[PDB]
Amino acid sequence: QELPPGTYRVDIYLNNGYMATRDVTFNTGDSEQGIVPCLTRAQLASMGLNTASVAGMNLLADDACVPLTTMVQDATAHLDVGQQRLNLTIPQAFMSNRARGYIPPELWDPGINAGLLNYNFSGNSVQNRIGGNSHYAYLNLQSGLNIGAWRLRDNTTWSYNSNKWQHINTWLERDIIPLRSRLTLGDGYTQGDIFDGINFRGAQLASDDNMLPDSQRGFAPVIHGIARGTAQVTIKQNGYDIYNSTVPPGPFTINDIYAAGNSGDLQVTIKEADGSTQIFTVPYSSVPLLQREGHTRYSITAGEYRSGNAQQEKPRFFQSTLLHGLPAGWTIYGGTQLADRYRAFNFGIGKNMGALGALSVDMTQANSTLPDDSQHDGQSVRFLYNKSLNESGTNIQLVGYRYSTSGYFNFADTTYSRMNYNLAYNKRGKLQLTVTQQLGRTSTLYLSGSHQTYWGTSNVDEQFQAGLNTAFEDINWTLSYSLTKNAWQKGRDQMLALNVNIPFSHWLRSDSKSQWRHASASYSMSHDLNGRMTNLAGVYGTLLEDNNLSYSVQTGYAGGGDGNSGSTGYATLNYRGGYGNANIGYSHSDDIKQLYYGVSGGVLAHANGVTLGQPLNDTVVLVKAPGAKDAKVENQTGVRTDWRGYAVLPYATEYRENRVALDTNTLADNVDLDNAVANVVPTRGAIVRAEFKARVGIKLLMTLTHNNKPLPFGAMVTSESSQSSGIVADNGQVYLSGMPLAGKVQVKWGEAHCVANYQLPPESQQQLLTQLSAECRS
Amino acid sequence: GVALGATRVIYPAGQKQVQLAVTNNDENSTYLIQSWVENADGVKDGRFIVTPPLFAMKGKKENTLRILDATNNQLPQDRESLFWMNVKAIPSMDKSKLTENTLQLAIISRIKLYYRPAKLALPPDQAAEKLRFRRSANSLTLINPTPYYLTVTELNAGTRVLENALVPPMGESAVKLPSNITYRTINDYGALTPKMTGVME
Amino acid sequence: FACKTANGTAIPIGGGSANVYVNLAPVVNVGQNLVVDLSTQIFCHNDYPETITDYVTLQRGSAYGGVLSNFSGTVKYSGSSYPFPTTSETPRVVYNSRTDKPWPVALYLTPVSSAGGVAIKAGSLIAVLILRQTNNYNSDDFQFVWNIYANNDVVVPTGGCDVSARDVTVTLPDYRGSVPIPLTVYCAKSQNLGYYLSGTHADAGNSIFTNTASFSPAQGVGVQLTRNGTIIPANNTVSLGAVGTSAVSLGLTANYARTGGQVTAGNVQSIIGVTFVYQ
Repeated sequence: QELPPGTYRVDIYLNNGYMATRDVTFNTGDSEQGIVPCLTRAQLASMGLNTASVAGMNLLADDACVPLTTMVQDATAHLDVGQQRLNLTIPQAFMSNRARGYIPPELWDPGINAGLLNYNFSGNSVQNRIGGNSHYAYLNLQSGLNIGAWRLRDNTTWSYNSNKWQHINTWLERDIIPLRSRLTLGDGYTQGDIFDGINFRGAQLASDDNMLPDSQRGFAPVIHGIARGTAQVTIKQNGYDIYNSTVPPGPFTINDIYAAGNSGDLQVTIKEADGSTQIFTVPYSSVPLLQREGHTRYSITAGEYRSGNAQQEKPRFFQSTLLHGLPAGWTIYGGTQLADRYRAFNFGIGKNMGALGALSVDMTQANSTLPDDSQHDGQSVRFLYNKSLNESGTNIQLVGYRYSTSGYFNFADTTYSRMNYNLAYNKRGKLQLTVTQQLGRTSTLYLSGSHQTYWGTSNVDEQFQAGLNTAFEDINWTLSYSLTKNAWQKGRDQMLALNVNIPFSHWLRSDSKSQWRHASASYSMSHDLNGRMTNLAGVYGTLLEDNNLSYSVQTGYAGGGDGNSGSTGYATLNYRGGYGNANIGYSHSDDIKQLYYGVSGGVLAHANGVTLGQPLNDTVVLVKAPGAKDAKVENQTGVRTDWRGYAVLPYATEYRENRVALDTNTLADNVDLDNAVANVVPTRGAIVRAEFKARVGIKLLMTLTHNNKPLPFGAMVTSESSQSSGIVADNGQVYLSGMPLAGKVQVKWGEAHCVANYQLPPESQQQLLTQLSAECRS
Repeated sequence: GVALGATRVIYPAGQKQVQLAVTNNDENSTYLIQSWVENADGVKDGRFIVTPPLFAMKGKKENTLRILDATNNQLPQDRESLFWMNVKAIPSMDKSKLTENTLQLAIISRIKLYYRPAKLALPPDQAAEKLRFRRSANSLTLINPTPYYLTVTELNAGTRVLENALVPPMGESAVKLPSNITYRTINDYGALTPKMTGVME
Repeated sequence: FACKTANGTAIPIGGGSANVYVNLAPVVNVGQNLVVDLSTQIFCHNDYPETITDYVTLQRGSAYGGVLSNFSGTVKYSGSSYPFPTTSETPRVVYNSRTDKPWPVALYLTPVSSAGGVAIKAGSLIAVLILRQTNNYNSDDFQFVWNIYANNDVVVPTGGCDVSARDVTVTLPDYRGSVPIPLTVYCAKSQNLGYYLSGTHADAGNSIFTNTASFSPAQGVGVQLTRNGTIIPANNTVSLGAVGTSAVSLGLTANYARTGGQVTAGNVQSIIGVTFVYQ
């Protein structure tokens, strides 16, 4: 039945999800209920709709009522006065921010201003058979400054040999969020996607994957479909279920599938309201250059070429590359490379072809000037073939073929100072190959090889490595062979290897408290098929109650080949603690005999002082919990707060939410926290606080009574002596932390009432929680 | 709504406390969280104290509940004891809708707490196999000789799925209906063990 | 250039591949994290440090097995942070000594919400990391292919289900009328759910809930719940079967009920308990 037009106080729902409560105007319209809600482009866009994906909506005035049902195919509105409920449905294809793991950009915290140092002090002592002794020391300094969203960083090392400050690196970096990009000034590098990677000093503007929800990263097929009514979308791959969500009626686009480019075909199934389905398969192979539909990877760079090869110049240059993801699994891409002595243009096409697998083909036109001032023209084509995991357990991971004409060169080739490495013998054709093969549940055959022809010589660069890897319960077993025939030498190079890994975990009861459960034996052999054989038995694992201590011990013996025989021994200890890391290593090679020792750690200078810890990793969470001294941080081995309640975490993930919890088990008996869990959302390189409020003092569960009857539920309780307070639950009990040995307590439910006092006998200090009763006023 | 981090809590004897996550994913809501431990009968006997017993909780937040052992070794050392952890999410009462007619709903999560004694001679991940059965007239009885409570699920006497059962440590439990028997169990991590073939007395 | 590991394996000059076996945190909750530090595990050195400098990058990193299906996160390399599985080559770490030093790589991982049960099988391949090696002397470009295996199971414990609020404080219509209650439950991982009602009763049958309104309470009238036309008493366990990520509705409707004598004027408010009992 129709309703009369008018204004209705209503709860607006879009696709079963609440949006807002407002009074909504309903006008007579082409509709089942005779009336249509008036909603604006403004209001619809904020509710989730992506307006540009809908033809015409850009034309309407700001406050014009949108003709939702005629303007958006399969969009529906229903009004229910009975619940005061307006239910809207718009097909998800027209919705924005559909990705799972999605986090709005404005929550991305750039972090606090800070000073930042990583120190690694390491050295080793050698005792040589004939010759005597040797001492070596090395110090690595990774330096840093954060101002707002800018990150200045520096690398410099110090050396000693029985010595100079050799500086390495510097850059200033920042993210440009509206462009989803990263600006890098100073020393940086280019990617090896299209042109060979270059190290350089200058400026770079580049798109950053890190900023996307993990569910959208890399290439996966984007599935387009239509759902008759409200439908359930499920996807499976490699047997196991990999996707599941419900979708509104109308067209839908699923851009959310996690990249799994080697795992196999996607079996989509669309279960409808009535119970009818759509069952189709989306094949899924992938080559590294492919972009997810509608994704653009780009980079623009200008600067000087700084390879670190002293036999090379430092030419200024410009490079830009662009890769774009199109519908139907297509990718177009290419780039340019301009320099005084070199210009190059690349263009490529690539497709997830489905059943035939995945392929990309690109072409590079290169115009070059060599160091002898001669000029060359050349081209290079490259084919990359992938086929993901078969029904027959074949995974053709990579087939590659590059082919280059005589006059073809790379930018690097022109940076040289002298002709003679030799530029007369540049590379002709290269075939890369990596295949794996399942052989039952437990085994895996691995084949990989590469082959390089050249212009001038008939000298090739063969190389081949096969390998078999079997699981036997816990135990992994590996046999492998490799044959490498280089260009500028004679005779084969071979290696035959066998390795066995036995973890001890499943050898003891699962309750086992013994440290052996964290240990594994290892046995292995080498034989270079040229007389020389080596073999090594070892033990490795972790120790201590938190597993901060890592050890490796292994003794073996190598003999033959070079005429060098004798036993060998290797050991390492490794400690991850509150204030930094420590290593010891020991090595015995029958002739050489050496000792390794090292200390490492991170330093942070911030508004509330200097805090030390394990070395830092770009993105730093600063735990600020004054009063929680030796408090452990969950999931971060060896990380503890210092004598002030400060810590620096070695591990956080940018552009995502990061749970930061204190292990309440490790708290002092007289310490409780207002909140044991904090949550942060840092940018890359960001330094963010995670704050915890510690109440230090006695913990008590008070039974409060008044005229021999317990105080009512919900009663607010607040201390006179401390900043602590509580609420009365059942039996007239309240919990209080950070309390004094004796004190007065104010209680109020109606509108101040009862007041109680207490005095705990000194002997109750060691206790976690003491229970005492207290009378009241009147 | 308000959700718990786990669906059961194992308490190892000799531990001062155990942690249990409490998460609120509602950005606009404020709850009064009230948590308490009962015994197998329903009595809050104070053998375990949960802190904080009552507290406000606003928006998207996780907090940590601390469950303190207050038994003083009173409980048996040869078997698990059953307790129940209860977390009540009391919706915030509004003055804006006082002179109106309103219904409020308090969500309570109710999960098992096991007091596990140290040194049990039988490791937990081996208990599920030791289950024994006895078909009679109407009732199938599950017999458990282990020191661990068993959360026997998807119990089958043919293609007929029966009632789930909680089987007491070193005791028994029965279900209904008068084929061969197959079962799974739910382990310490709230996960289903594999299907096993029921063994008869 | 050449490398070796804490377990028995090695890769020589020119490159190759080798397996690395590492222990892992046995239990990781959804929303918590896992570290795989391989810097304690993999060690490399420079064969001609007097004349040549070696440049070592993490060229590519791929997840396999349980890490691929159940986890995501980042890879740290020599202080800098990148997405894992990787989408790009990292920058270079310099190697200028003959004496072995760690390869600064570690993985930081988070379980996805679909993750439950055994998320990583002991002995399974979890990742392949490709170490790329070039120098400042010639055109040498060698891949060192590290295969990473877990030495133990990793478990992601199942969590509670969420009963989506919808409406916190539900408004009732004027006396005589009834509202359906929006109350759905979904679980991050599929499990069997039973619920029952609880609260203060006027009746012996245990079905009508007291008028809890503090100001101007009306007599002779309570609040009673129905599921598809049927009265539901308190402390009587409705079974819902298996509940997954598709929000299952409890099917509750709120009816007015008569308790005693004449129905009086005044406000009617109730607070009811819906208790979910987890297996």
